[PDB]
Amino acid sequence: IKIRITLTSTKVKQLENVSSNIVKNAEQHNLVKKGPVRLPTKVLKISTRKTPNGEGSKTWETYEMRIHKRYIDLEAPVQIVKRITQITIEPGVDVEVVVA
Amino acid sequence: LISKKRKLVADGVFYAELNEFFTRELAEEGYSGVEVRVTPTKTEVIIRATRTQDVLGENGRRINELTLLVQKRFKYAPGTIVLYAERVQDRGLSAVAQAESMKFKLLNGLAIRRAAYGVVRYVMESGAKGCEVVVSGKLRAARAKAMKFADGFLIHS
Amino acid sequence: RKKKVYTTPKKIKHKHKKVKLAVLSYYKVDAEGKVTKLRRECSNPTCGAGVFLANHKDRLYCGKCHSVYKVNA
Amino acid sequence: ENVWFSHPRRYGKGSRQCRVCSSHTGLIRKYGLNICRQCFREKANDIGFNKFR
Amino acid sequence: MLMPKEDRNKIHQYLFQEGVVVAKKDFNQAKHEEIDTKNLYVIKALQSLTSKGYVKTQFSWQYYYYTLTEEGVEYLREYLNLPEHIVPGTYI
RNA sequence: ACGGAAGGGCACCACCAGGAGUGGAGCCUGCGGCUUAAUUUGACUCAACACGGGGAAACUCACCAGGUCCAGACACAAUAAGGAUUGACAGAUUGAGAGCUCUUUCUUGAUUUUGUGGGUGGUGGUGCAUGGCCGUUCUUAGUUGGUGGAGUGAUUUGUCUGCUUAAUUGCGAUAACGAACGAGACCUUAACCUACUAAAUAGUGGUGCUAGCAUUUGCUGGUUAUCCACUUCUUAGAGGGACUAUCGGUUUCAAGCCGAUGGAAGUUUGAGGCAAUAACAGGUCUGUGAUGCCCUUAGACGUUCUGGGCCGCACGCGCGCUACACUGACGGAGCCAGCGAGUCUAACCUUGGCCGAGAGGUCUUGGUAAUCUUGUGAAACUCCGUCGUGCUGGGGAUAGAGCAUUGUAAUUAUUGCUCUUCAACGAGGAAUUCCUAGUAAGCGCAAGUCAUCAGCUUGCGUUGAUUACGUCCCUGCCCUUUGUACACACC
Ligand SMILES: [Mg+2]
Ligand SMILES: [Mg+2]
Ligand SMILES: [Mg+2]
Ligand SMILES: [Mg+2]
Ligand SMILES: [Mg+2]
Ligand SMILES: [Mg+2]
Ligand SMILES: [Mg+2]
Ligand SMILES: [Mg+2]
Ligand SMILES: [Mg+2]
Ligand SMILES: [Mg+2]
Ligand SMILES: [Mg+2]
Ligand SMILES: [Mg+2]
Ligand SMILES: [Mg+2]
Ligand SMILES: [Mg+2]
Ligand SMILES: [Mg+2]
Ligand SMILES: [Mg+2]
Ligand SMILES: [Mg+2]
Ligand SMILES: [Mg+2]
Ligand SMILES: [Mg+2]
Ligand SMILES: [Mg+2]
Ligand SMILES: [Mg+2]
Ligand SMILES: [Mg+2]
Ligand SMILES: [Mg+2]
Ligand SMILES: [Mg+2]
Ligand SMILES: [Mg+2]
Ligand SMILES: [Mg+2]
Ligand SMILES: [Mg+2]
Ligand SMILES: [Mg+2]
Ligand SMILES: [Zn+2]
Ligand SMILES: [Zn+2]
Repeated sequence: IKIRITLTSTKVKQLENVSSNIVKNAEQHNLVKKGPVRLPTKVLKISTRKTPNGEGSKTWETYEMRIHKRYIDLEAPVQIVKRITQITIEPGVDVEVVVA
Repeated sequence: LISKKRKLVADGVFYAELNEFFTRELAEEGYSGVEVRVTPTKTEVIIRATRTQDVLGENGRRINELTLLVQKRFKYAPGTIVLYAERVQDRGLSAVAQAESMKFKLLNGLAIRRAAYGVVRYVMESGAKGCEVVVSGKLRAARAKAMKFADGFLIHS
Repeated sequence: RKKKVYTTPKKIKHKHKKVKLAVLSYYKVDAEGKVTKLRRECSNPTCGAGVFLANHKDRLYCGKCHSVYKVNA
Repeated sequence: ENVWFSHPRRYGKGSRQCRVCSSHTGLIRKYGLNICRQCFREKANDIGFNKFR
Repeated sequence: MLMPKEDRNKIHQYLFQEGVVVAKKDFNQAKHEEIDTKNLYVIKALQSLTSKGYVKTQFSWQYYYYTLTEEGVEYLREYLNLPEHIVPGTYI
């Protein structure tokens, strides 16, 4: 049935809580799976002058957004799949499931 | 069908625009911030404020019109967006609530020192470890100069 | 801003006010008492015999099919 | 009239503007956010940007 | 500002139906979302409404959130010739 | 506060010993001045001058010559459905199928127009009326209450003689005790883990099928539905790890410092982020629908359309790019990175195939991205050769002609390509900048701005030196003592 679930958040511990509760659900239902593949986090850098105006010493500022991405592949019936998507959601965490 | 990077920065921009809209509109209700939770079947927006009765209005009229405004601007479908309001924990521990309180006091005509000392007293009595209130601008003078009121201890680093 | 001279011709010249004549829309009428028609009207089915064309000179100008009718009697 | 806004704005600094300040100069067109840099420095901690190094 | 009666009535009836309205601060846009009226006509109709106490406004990142009051809803009611307690944007 | 006063200690925005240099030449770009219809403008020691994220064709744009529109809400009054008012084919007019305006009549019908009041808008002025932000004084270690003590008092002590520290860091001394801020702690990042969790979106090995050489086992490879196993490399998550550990010296023998061994790592491990009190009448109303006051507000400084200009050049400065050649230029082969970006109601990064000398064009393809572009097969570099000390095949400005791309539009060449032209420059005077280890320096690469345009910046990695490990001589910083006719404080 071969679903993938990807989790593409910024909050690492919320993300890991979601991954953890999902995998323990998987093993209590006895579902084989490829474990949490932790993709390389990607750092949206933005470099700007601190100043609005032009004068001053040329001081710069690198703001960063860390995006942490994980995914898990499951083999399971669609009933457990749909209730899985019904459960295991958090604030500040974007999830998407995909079949095949 | 959008990149995850652009998805998340658009989420942040959505949060920021909502925050500025609410702090422009609900200044007089004690708007002390907001949260957003995406979900299947909907996205929900949890306002945290003080005057929940005024944010609600009669029969939720204001919640209704604000929900519809958000829907109309961010082009959500009717029902895909939900708003909840919540009586915020720890009113004294809100940097913005006390700020807007100072704003309304000074605008109704209270004095600078009376207002700031009342605020810092309320904060430190509300279980805070320290506070610091600064008032810059024109104070009884053409020349501008700052006042700094404090209590407890703060850190800066 | 030093000063403005308007070296252009000082020709504040904004247009008419849709010049207000007396009553208008004369078709014509007989004595006792039949009606007659001036202002030859359009040829378009979109104009249901309610609009007048114009006749400036050498041309007839329309009002509902507001410009699409041109062949001169 | 048909000449009020005729000049194209399919590109250039006149096509873009800040989504906050209606400014043409100082844009961050990166990641499709389109904010003047001053307003960005204001709204960054809201957007989810932070300083670490 | 001058504008056609049917356009103003489109604005006013949409406003009575929805309770509120939004108009991106884009003059010369020529096409408002949810209303085929000109964006300028939307903005200026609501402006003339605001100045006589009926509707109220916020700019908020170049978007002109407009929302109406009780004076506004009764004025629109008698304007559109609608019954007492027909419907506001206040249903549960 | 200052001192061409003392004492102690610090800094490569200071010196020493050196390295690369800049200033010398051509060009780019900013500023001044000059010129001009305008050449918009802010900023002038460090703390202005590749800064305004300012790499301006139009827009940007604020400037110049001109032309439209009104977006003058709302209230009152006036006119007024025998018509308030709006719009308009064609022509004249106009750069202009702008009725702008005029000719001529058609169209519309209460929304309007005029006046008054009152607003609105403004990249108009004031940054010396302000907020916020930023920079600097100030990258240094300094700052302040409470309660006691001294003093008539301003004020002082605490907050220190000494020693030590990057550090009011600490040992300690002690009319002060006990605290707070700052520093430190902290957060991020880079380095270690053959210990844990796993992973065809990262790999490795084996086994299947298969190409070639050897054949005698083997060697190099290919292989998506061949599966099997593993996670050393790679990713992350949770943790561990270094605390100057151990030893020897040295110090009242305390804080601590030096050396050696071990260790991935022993200059607070390295680099940064945050970063005090008090201030500058620093910068900014040209970022703000942040803004007070003044100005202007319908032939407007509003807004918008066309065309110019911001590039304008007798000269003077600043940041830089190219080089002045053999440690080299050129032609071939070899051939190795990392940080990162990328299409939706769009049209992005583009592989592959074909055409074209070239730029580039075209037919398809992958990718919303550890998956595809991309092993970004980068450059300097190495090996072979040509040249041969000749302003020379160094150098490649300045010109001419043509071909392509972006874009509505390139004419004061946007850029790219081809050919030809082949100038100064022969290592840079007075002066002066940066720098102590994977650092300088060389080398290019991604992103930012971006339709196109990098000689700039923000970061990245490749190659990788010399010379200190110290001093207070110059320039300045801190602490103390001292003197002072200084207090907008030695200008
Ligand atoms: Mg040194
Ligand atoms: Mg020297
Ligand atoms: Mg050089
Ligand atoms: Mg300095
Ligand atoms: Mg123009
Ligand atoms: Mg221009
Ligand atoms: Mg100032
Ligand atoms: Mg200021
Ligand atoms: Mg005392
Ligand atoms: Mg006493
Ligand atoms: Mg005391
Ligand atoms: Mg094989
Ligand atoms: Mg020892
Ligand atoms: Mg550190
Ligand atoms: Mg400002
Ligand atoms: Mg203007
Ligand atoms: Mg310029
Ligand atoms: Mg500079
Ligand atoms: Mg070579
Ligand atoms: Mg790579
Ligand atoms: Mg040459
Ligand atoms: Mg570029
Ligand atoms: Mg250009
Ligand atoms: Mg630049
Ligand atoms: Mg110097
Ligand atoms: Mg003396
Ligand atoms: Mg004096
Ligand atoms: Mg003197
Ligand atoms: Zn007709
Ligand atoms: Zn903005």
